[PDB]
Amino acid sequence: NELHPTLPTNHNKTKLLKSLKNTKYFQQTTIDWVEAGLQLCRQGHNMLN
Amino acid sequence: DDDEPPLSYEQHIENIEPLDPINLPLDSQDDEYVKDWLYDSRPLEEDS
Amino acid sequence: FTKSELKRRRKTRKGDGPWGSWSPKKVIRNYPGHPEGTTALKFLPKTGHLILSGGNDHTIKIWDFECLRDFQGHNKPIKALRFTEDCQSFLSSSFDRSVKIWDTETGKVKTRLHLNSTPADVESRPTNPHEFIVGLSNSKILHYDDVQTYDHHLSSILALKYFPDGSKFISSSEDKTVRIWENQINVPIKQISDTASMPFLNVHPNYFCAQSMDNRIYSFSKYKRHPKKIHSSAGYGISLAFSGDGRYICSGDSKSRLFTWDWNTSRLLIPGNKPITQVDWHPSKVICSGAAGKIYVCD
Amino acid sequence: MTSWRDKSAKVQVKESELPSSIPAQTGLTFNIWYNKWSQGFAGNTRFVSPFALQPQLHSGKTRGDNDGQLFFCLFFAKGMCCLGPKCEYLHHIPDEEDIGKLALRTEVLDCFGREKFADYREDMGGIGSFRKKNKTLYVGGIDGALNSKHLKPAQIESRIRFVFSRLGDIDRIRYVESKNCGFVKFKYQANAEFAKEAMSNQTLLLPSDKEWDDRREGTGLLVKWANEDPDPAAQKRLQEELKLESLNMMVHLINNNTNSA
Amino acid sequence: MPRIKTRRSKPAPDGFEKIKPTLTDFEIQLRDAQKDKSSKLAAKSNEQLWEIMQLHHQRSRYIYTLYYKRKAISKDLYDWLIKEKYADKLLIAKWRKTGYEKLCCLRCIQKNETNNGSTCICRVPRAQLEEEARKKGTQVSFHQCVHCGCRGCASTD
Amino acid sequence: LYTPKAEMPPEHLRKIINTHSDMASKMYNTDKKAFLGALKYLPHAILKLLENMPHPWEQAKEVKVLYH
Amino acid sequence: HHIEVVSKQMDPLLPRFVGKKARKVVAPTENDEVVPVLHMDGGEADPNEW
Ligand SMILES: [Zn+2]
Ligand SMILES: [Zn+2]
Ligand SMILES: [Zn+2]
Ligand SMILES: [Zn+2]
Repeated sequence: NELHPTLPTNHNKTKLLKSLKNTKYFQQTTIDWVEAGLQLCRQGHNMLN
Repeated sequence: DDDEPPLSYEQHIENIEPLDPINLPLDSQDDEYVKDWLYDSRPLEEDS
Repeated sequence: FTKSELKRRRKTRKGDGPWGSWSPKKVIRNYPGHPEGTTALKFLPKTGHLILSGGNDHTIKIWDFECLRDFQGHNKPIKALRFTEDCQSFLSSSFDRSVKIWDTETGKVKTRLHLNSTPADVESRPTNPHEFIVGLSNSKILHYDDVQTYDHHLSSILALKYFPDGSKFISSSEDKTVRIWENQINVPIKQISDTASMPFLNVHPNYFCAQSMDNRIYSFSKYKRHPKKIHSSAGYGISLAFSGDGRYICSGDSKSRLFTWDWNTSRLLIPGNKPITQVDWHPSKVICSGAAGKIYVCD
Repeated sequence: MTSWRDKSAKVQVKESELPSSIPAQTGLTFNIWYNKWSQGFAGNTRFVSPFALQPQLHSGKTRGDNDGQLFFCLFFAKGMCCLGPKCEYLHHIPDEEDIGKLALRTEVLDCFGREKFADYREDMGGIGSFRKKNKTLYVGGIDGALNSKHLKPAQIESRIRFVFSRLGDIDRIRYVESKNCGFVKFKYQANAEFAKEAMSNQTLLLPSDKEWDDRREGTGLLVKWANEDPDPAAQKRLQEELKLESLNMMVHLINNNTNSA
Repeated sequence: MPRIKTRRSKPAPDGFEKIKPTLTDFEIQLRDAQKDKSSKLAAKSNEQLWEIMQLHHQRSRYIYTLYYKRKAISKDLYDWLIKEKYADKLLIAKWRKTGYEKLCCLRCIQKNETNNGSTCICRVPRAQLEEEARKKGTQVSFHQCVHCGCRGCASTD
Repeated sequence: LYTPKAEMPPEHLRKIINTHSDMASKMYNTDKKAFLGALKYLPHAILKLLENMPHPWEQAKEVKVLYH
Repeated sequence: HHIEVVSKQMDPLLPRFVGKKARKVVAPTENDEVVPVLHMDGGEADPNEW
């Protein structure tokens, strides 16, 4: 890792969570962590099935 | 088990007292400057 | 618009605002209060507001679908209870070898039915017959005028049902034969012996009857389950509910016979005590009587 | 007015009384994307509709009457609408005032708002084509709808005349005893589109009938779009009404050139 | 600081036991509203999401009228109710503004959610909607907004 | 002309996920494409969940979420 | 009619370009003018050597 540095490019201004926040199709709240883990297991099961 | 679904947060998890976490007892005369805020979620978050 | 007008026009809204206008099965509740195990449940057809439940303590407690009233007057355990549709009369039958009529108006015993040899286990009432059918360990169906005794299969009759058209009386016994009865001739119309002790029967509200045995539940005009070890109720949707001695509650669709869901009720504050003794459905709700002494409502 | 505008629309089916969204099981496992059954042999998969439109009973003012809705409620026609007077779409039989609002809109889509198609479906069912202004319905499946009652030949036609007359103005009704099917032609296309969805999968049992308790067990009757009438007694009628439509349009069209000059 | 009573969480101040039966009734209605009542209509399913946004508004109006209007609870209790998520900090922060007195919710004023750079139509006064529909000769076609089923949050009505 | 994101209640998310258990109606045909077109974004949701995992000295942890 | 043309805010999860499929199209040829094949006339004598 020290011998081969991979430097980050500066023009990457579009992050994923920031550009989805700008869309009307994503809303925001605060929930528990274990609640958000159980949703992502339920959602990710619903995706693959 | 893989047959039972992931049980819902609200019917099962949210109603119960959690449990004690892993916390060292933090002797008061030797650790008095950190013992009030060491095991917070974000320590000293609202201290200006 | 003026401020006094806008103050007046905002009082036209039905609510206060901002929302005022300008224009499977699960256990919902449990009920306590029965001293001993509740054998049978009866529902009022006219409104569905109250349930009359028999108990092993011999008292009949009327429960609002709170405790409205208590009906005593039997010496022995009540094994069946029936509520008439045309008449405001309740027919209860117990282990005291008597079928006692109840006037719902005054809450007093009006009549007692006689001549049963041994304890009555069943009562069925049609509005159109103006007759009551009582069956027992006597093994013979008695047609009582509110007259005909049906000499029957040898063994004790577990359940009885009554329908308006022909093959009116349906009988089930511990010998595992189910008979369709022609009451006018007083002989059997048909004998169905496909059961291998029939513990329950429910009439679909399709002109058909569900027949329940220890391991197999069949429908006569076959349901697939694992071993369920012994009451049946038919919802109007066509769903079929099966009680289990193991506390497992087997729900099935009657058209396909596939069992969609199985659930086990929590016992109480012994393990063997949790069966479902009897179950019924309102005229979207399921009312079930446990032998431990609790009535649980299912939504 | 007295039948429709006096009252409000009423809830036909309670939302708990609505049918289950999963179909009747004709397979081994249920498919979640395509809401159907997969590992199955076959099935007729057509059943008698449990619900029916009582037209003089259920019609009334709705939310879409006050909003200026152009489009009729689909589940009003099926007798299944759970919203009742809170529903965004209209709850009444199409009238000359209603179809005159739809006159710009009827060219591409039906009275229910559903978009029409280039060519017809293979079995002449569905919504319809915009290339043909078809106003005639194929009433089929009468044997299943009757529940197999013999019913004579004239009586089956009389039942078709009674039910489809409540659904709008009728041009003609022809029943064919040999083919065991009827052909109902309406004055407007919007009444044919309404009566197609209204009488799809229905019965003709007329409850004084013995079967009325077994109306659900049957197959149901097919109302699909009709083909062209092959006889030259009616073919010559078609070019005559197309001639009269053409002369009524040329008078309208020379006035457009009169304004244009 | 969370919703869950953890051991990092601070015990409630003095006036909490008087208002706790009123806040429990909002809490059991929100548990009955999230109950997964299976409904096949999209017109009915968002109407069940509309009932939650009403109960979130009404639980926050109650804590707003205790502290700001009638001054019935202390500031230390009111800060505890915000940190324990009993009250919406940023929706109460709009009720203090002049045009946003009876504000429907924070979503119905977002200029970025809408296709225009506009608020929801339930922010518009009803007398304005009656006037524009009077010129068209029709009744007003708005009944309930799609975000939370409001019927007018404008402070004048 | 930028106001920040509106901070929905927790139950609003909770009702949606309970409602999308049995997606059998015709109304869910658009939402099934949303479940299917989100699968490429799912590894990013696992990285954000596992990095915010509670440390052993915490009973519970409230995290700020973004949801479709 | 002066008509403002705007774009809809696309759902990042629904597939953009809903009418876009991988289908195959045969194309007709637009032949309005004939192109003259401008050869020269005809050293055309040849034995059976080829
Ligand atoms: Zn409707
Ligand atoms: Zn609003
Ligand atoms: Zn709002
Ligand atoms: Zn709004």
